[PDB]
Amino acid sequence: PSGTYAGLPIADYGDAPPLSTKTMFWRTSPEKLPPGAWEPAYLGSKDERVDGPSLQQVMRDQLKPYSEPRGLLPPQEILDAVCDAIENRLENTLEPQKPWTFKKACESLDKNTSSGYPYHKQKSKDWTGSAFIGDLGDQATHANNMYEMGKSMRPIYTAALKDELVKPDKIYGKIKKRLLWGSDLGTMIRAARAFGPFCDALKETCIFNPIRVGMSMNEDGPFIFARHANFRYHMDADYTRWDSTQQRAILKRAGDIMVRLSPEPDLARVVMDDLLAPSLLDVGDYKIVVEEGLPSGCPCTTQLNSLAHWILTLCAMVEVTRVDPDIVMQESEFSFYGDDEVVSTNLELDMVKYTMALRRYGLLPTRADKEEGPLERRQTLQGISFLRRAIVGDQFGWYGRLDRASIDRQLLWTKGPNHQNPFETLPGHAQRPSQLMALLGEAAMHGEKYYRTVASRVSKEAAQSGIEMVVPRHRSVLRWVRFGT
Amino acid sequence: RPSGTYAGLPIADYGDAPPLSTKTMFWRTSPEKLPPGAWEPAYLGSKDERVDGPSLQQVMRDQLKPYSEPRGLLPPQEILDAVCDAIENRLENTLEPQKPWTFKKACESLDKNTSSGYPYHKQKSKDWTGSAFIGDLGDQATHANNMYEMGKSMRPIYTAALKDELVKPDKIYGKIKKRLLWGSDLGTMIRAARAFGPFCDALKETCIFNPIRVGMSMNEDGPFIFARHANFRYHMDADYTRWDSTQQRAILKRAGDIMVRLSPEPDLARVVMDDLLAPSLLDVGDYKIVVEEGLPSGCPCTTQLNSLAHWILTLCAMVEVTRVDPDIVMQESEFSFYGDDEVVSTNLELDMVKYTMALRRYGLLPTRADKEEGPLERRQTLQGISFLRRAIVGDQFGWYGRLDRASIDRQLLWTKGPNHQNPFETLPGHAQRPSQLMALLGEAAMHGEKYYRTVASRVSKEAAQSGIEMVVPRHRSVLRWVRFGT
Amino acid sequence: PSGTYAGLPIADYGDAPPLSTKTMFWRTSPEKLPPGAWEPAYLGSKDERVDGPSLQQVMRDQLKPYSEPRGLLPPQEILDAVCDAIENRLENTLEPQKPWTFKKACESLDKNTSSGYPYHKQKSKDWTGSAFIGDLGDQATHANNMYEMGKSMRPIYTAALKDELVKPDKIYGKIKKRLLWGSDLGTMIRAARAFGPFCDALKETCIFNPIRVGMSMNEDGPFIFARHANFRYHMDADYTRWDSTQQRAILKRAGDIMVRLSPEPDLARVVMDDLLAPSLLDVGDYKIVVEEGLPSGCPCTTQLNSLAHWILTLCAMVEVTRVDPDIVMQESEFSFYGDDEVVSTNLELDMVKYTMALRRYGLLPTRADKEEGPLERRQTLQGISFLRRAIVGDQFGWYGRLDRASIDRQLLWTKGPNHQNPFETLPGHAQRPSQLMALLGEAAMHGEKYYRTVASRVSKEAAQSGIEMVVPRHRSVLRWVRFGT
Repeated sequence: PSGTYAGLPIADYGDAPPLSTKTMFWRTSPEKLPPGAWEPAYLGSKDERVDGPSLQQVMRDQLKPYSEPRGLLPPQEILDAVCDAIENRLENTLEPQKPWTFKKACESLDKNTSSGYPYHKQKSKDWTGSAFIGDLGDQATHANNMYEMGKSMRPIYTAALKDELVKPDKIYGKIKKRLLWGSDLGTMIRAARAFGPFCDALKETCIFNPIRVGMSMNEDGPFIFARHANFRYHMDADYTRWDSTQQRAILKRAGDIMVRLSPEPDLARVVMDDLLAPSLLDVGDYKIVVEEGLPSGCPCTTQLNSLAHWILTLCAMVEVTRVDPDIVMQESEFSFYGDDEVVSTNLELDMVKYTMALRRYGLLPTRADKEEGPLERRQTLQGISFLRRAIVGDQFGWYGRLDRASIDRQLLWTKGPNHQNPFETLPGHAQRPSQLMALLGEAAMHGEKYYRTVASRVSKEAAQSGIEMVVPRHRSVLRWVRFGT
Repeated sequence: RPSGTYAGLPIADYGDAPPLSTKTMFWRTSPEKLPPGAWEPAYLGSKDERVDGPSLQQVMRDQLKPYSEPRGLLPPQEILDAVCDAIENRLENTLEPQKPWTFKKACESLDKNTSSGYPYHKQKSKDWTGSAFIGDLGDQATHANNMYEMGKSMRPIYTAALKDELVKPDKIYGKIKKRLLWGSDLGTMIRAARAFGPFCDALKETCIFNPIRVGMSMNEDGPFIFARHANFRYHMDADYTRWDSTQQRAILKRAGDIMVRLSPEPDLARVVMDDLLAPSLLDVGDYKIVVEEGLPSGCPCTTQLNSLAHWILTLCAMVEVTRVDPDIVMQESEFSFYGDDEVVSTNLELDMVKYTMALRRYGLLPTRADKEEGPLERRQTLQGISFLRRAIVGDQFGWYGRLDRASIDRQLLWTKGPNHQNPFETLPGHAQRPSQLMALLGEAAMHGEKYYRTVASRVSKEAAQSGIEMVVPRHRSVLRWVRFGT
Repeated sequence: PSGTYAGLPIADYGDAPPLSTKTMFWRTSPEKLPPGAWEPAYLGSKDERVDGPSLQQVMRDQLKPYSEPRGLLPPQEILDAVCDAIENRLENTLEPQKPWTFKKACESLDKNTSSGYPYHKQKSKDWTGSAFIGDLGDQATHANNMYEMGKSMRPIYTAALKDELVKPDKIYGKIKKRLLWGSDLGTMIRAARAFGPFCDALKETCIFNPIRVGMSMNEDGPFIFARHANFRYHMDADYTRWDSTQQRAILKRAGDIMVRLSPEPDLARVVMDDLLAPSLLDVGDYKIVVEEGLPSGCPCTTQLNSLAHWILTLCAMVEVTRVDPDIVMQESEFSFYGDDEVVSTNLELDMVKYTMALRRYGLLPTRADKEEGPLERRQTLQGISFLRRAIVGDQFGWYGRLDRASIDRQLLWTKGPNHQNPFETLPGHAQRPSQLMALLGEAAMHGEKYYRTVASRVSKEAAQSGIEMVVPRHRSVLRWVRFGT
């Protein structure tokens, strides 16, 4: 077969199961949902709420970017300098690790999610609680032999559509649903082993270096935010379709680093060379080839993507200021989490030329709160968000706070088993407490008035659920929330 | 679909059940002759080299007669209402509110050596990792769990069996009788165990102060329990024939009503409880039949729910006859239930003629113990009544339960081992009977020196040819160990 | 079907999957292997070191001697004399065991190794760190019942060819490759239950009783060899094709002893009687019938085999010396591990008559470690070997030292995943901390000079390497190996 499907080559028939039609989200009251209330994404024909296109269609629209012409590399000379700085920096900061055994590679894998090609099994189905058996034991078995023999395996990605809460517009307007990349089990265990050591280190380092993954918001926010705060100029950028705009060239460079700084370089070189080679994506009707943009199924995926964000940010910064990348790194503080950034700096940076330099790499930043570039840069770290918490400073120090609407949305809905109609209500949801408490916390940070507003809504539910809830005093949470513990 | 009848009951579908077992677990302990009138394992079907008899399938038909017999009468509505509230209060006051059971804890609570039942009919340990169910029993449970959380309903499929146990020779050589077993679907097994395990646990904890003794130790809780009965003048053991099959779903619901209301998840437990009591589906080889009535004895909860009904049926009779409100009867009586097994102790001056009627009128079948005839007798001693198949005995040291010598003797003549076709076949040394062997001494020593010494005869020999050897204890020495423990 | 495979009757169709065309060995340097260097054994039609006969054919070659006319029985009057003596000695040494549970037996098994007939799954594929489930589970259950019930089962042995390093000739001359019998899990656990107590007894008296199975060369060596040194004359006796040349009649004699010292003898009788009954072997296309020779699959067999050995040897000595076997055995110290023997004795033994006896039994000693015989004996314990170690006569006592040439190899080759070409290099190995150490300590005992040339090789084998380890001093490590712990 061959084969132009959604702008991209065809290679084979798809072994993809048909796109999930049911959602995990459940309204907690039966009340008339407030106007403009976020909602579970489009569900398909079956979705009673609206009459939108096929899920198969929605997926096509999502593939569009991955065939849009790639932008230009950063000037080769500068790129070399940044890769090497980022490397050199890590070399000095990252602690050499023990290699990961098949056991720990398999131990690490989320057993609640799908094995993907070809068994498309929920991983738990084949897990002893130590190693993998049966169908998946054997895929893993072989994926391990192959990794140890430094031999190559084409990975097969299975596409999906993220079930999440979205603005009503995404539903009753132009229907949009966000694309996923379900890795296969073989590939997962291979990259697990390959770059699980390196990733680990990076998480232990997540306060000292700019890749933030593994960072505790409450526990690390104050310090990380105080750090950015030492710097004169702050900025946000709001990349849209970051993932599908990545150049594989750059990804190779991030991979170059990851390999170098992983304990089995010889064997990593393969998995990474594998992970980056024109990628096969099963959309159901066909598997297709995607040569560009980020291939996002793998354990290490988000770190490698962060690593590119770093590279890309520096590349422009250095071009613009024209200062040696390591210098900029000592006149700057960075936070990265995939597409998620906060760039702080003492260097006088030209916001026009910076915007121009990235849009030239093919990126699509925007003005974080007014949707327009050049990217403004304020004298105040307050008003940028990171991890959808907003940066805030009082007389005690800095902290990331979740905003009103998000905490509103978290009360209105709750996880549950899969179902087709999201306004349905399950019985007395028992995993409420441990979360419901945190909600209590995060609202304290908005003070008294609002906290009362939540204090009640909390009482309302939790009573008619498990046992009773202690509703602590506003000032008593603030201390548990800000300080501790 | 079908319908149709088998064993006088509508046919709902074809049977997936495997064929009924033709073997037993009881290997004669020794190669000698069996003493005359000796108990022997129940009939093995076609292939029993002991007697010519019908197909096991036939024995099943016999066993299935009662579930199509007309039900007895509901106890006067008012008293029913009255007794259920009184029983609900007792439990409301006596049960430490337990918290909801998770998937994991329910899965953990299952006896993994019994069958999984329909569909796969597999020994449960087979898809068991040590904590979860994988593969086949994985799918069925994980599906069964989802249906629960969501409050959707399932149709339980039960699988029939015939109890393999020692029976009085007469049930083999005269008219053949082997007892009906129900076996729940792992689907229901897990579902009904979330809904009702917290309750069964609660009840379990509360069993020295509550008449439902499911979970008791005869050694530890026996003395207390029995000494508790003796505070009451009159005693009756008033024992039932065909208990399970006489049950009225109507009452069984009231039983269920209570457990649901008393569960950490009423909303969820209700959907599961309705499912159990719904006209039941029993896989009997060739067909699955609709059983509208009696008790659906598959699931975990079952035996608690069963006793709960027995509570409700005894109370109704007492209130119907004495005409004292159910809280006063219960403050004037000590009850002991376990499914069908029962002691009833009360100071109230109950009319035994009038009582039996009410019971029979509810369609129950009480007989004068294994002494034959009445009206049921009442006595002013507790001595002689028995419970969980031990004799209730009282001495200078308090009350206790004493498995009787006839009963001890058989245990000497039979030992459990793998399934096989000939009951008179003997094993080797069988190197795992020290646990069992010890108990026998204990049991014996409570019958005075004469006896224990002649049980010291046998427990000696059968210790020679065995895995290890220890010396036989002194009487007074072991009796103490037996009476006050440990 | 019917009815002749390499000289032996057909009984049924085989179910054995095909033979491994692959090796587990991998080269450590790409450097061209020295002249006359051992290599993994031949791997058939896809093997590239030569074009030779089918593995099928090679195995037929291995099966030839099972059909050979058996040798003769020792004189009845000498046979019982010994056997009754051996048992009485065990009886005077062995601490009585308590019966092995299913639970215990299921634990014993080498979990990393094929299930045999009929699933042919590696055991690990079905275990829970706990018990066998699924397939093997059921198999394990059934057999256990047939045990307790004292009913019988027909073992179904699977045939294979040992992947090992061999003298290069055995690839480029007359291709040979050693036969293995895979037992079936049923017989496995069944024999484990029946005969595990006995083997355990043997384990814990392997210094006082000639059957050294389970011994530690390092911990137990210095005192086993010390007992040997207490005697005037010592002898290699080196046997060709032990297992093939065996006589079931004697295997039954050792069977009888074993069964006599088992906690549950009646249960054990059966298992033995099966083990010893004409063995059914699964050779791929067909199952055939092996009436003679030692059937080697299950647990037990190695102790069974040594026990036979014990008998055969003790026979020759009584045969020749004319002396009551109690006196022989009290003017002598034996060491048997399978076919590996060492016989120390004070009795003047007529070497001509003695050898003759063994051959008459249908045995096949070669010359100690030279060519042609009459077998020969020395006045010194040095020069003899056992468990592939040269016995050494040191001021600190006696020991086992792995020879120079054996070391060179363990440095030349590394075990890895199964592959097609033995000559490839295992891309930047990890697992050597334990194995590297041991060989560094092996070389310790060969003097200060030899240790140096080794140290260096160890180190460039620690070049592209998982752990950046020290070379400890010679003196230090030599202290470490000899003395322990």
